Amino acid sequence: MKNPQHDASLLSNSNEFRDKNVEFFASGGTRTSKFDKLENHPFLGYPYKRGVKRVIQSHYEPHVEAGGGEDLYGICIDIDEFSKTATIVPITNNFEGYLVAKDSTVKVKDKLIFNKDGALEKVTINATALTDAKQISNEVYLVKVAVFGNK
Amino acid sequence: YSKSMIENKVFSSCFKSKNERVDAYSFACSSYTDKIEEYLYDPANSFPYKRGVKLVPKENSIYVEVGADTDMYGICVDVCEFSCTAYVLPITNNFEGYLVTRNPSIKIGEILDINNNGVIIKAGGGPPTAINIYALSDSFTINSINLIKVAIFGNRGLEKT
Amino acid sequence: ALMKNPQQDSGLLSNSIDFRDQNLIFSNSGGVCTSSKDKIENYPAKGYPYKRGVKLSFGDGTTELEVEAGGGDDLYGVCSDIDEFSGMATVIPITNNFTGYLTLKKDGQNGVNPGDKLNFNQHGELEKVKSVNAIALSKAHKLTEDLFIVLASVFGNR
Repeated sequence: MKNPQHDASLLSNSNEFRDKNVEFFASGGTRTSKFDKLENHPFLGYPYKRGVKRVIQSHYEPHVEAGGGEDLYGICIDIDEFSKTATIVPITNNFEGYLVAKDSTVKVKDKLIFNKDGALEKVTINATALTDAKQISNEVYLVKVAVFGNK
Repeated sequence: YSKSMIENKVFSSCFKSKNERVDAYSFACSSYTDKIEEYLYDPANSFPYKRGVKLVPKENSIYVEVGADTDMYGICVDVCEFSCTAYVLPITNNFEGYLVTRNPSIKIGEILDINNNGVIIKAGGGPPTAINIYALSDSFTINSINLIKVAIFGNRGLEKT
Repeated sequence: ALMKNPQQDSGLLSNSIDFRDQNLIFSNSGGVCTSSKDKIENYPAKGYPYKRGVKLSFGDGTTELEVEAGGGDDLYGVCSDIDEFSGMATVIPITNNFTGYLTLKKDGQNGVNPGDKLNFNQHGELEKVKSVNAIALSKAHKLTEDLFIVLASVFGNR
């Protein structure tokens, strides 16, 4: 989850101001402009920090889920669990931030493609990696990228 | 034709399904930070309202004329007939709204393409599509002009079939 | 040439009596018709990418990335202004359409006419025609024997 709410018994020492931002709970983007277009959409699963595709079908309005390829629609940069809604940056808008990488093979200067699970994998091209993949926890790898569209 | 289109002898007769009007507000979901541009259009060649348009630089001014997806500059969302001015949302911006189609039977979720007349058609016609267009609703006829709710988000990487 | 403003001074006072054909100067930064809703970025400048297409350029890793003149399959945006004191380049992302005066390749510049499709070369210069949608909106204008500028509209990727 984006913010796993767990109670603690001791305070965690947090004084160093470096290597503090690469975390799974840091939503949004590293650099954001006031004129960035944002859309909230109903979602299924957990597409947080992943490429999202718009799925269209009691009939319901279209929702979004993790995906990519020819069906890529945007990027989910923030999520709200109570409302079950996800803030999405459309693919027509450039973005800079940390996204989910398939594995640790991704390095700097690497051109990346959103796979069927919304994860960034090495090689149409969509983004250019800026840093190496870092393991946040278990198999979760986060990579800083500069999304620019589709080739 | 026109958008406003007239004195009536009597008034025309729930909240549901009242948006099915030719002169309805094009943007189903609007957003500030959407870029809107003004251009001139030919007042006798083709009426660009709710159609995909292309830039034609003429010897006196840059006009917008109905065009295909291959050379599309954007979508004409509104027209001021008094000044014959067309308002264009560039293709670089997202769009979700009602556009003119020529097929009266289009289902929801189908892939769509803009033809030479700036008209929504089914993407299975054969021309390789270059834009991501999806039908968000079934096509409806206003009695006659056919309209459909579509979502347009940027160009397609590799042209499809 | 290598500076947005004329490097040398001038020995005359401008007449400032006419209003036609006064925007052909090289120092005319920014776009000709600009929207208030335009996303604008800045980056450290490597070289002089002024009024040229820019691409991302990296280093060993000790320093942050910067932008240099370029194009083709690595195009990232268009540089419209540069602050020389800070060495910062104003960059308009390719996802945001642009309309303004850009540097034109001095090769077949006479053949360029309004309505001619253009594309970016490896040096960030516009050249007559692939993957970037650019349309010339005027004819080439000569500022220096090797410097030609043309009014063009860039509206995304093909």
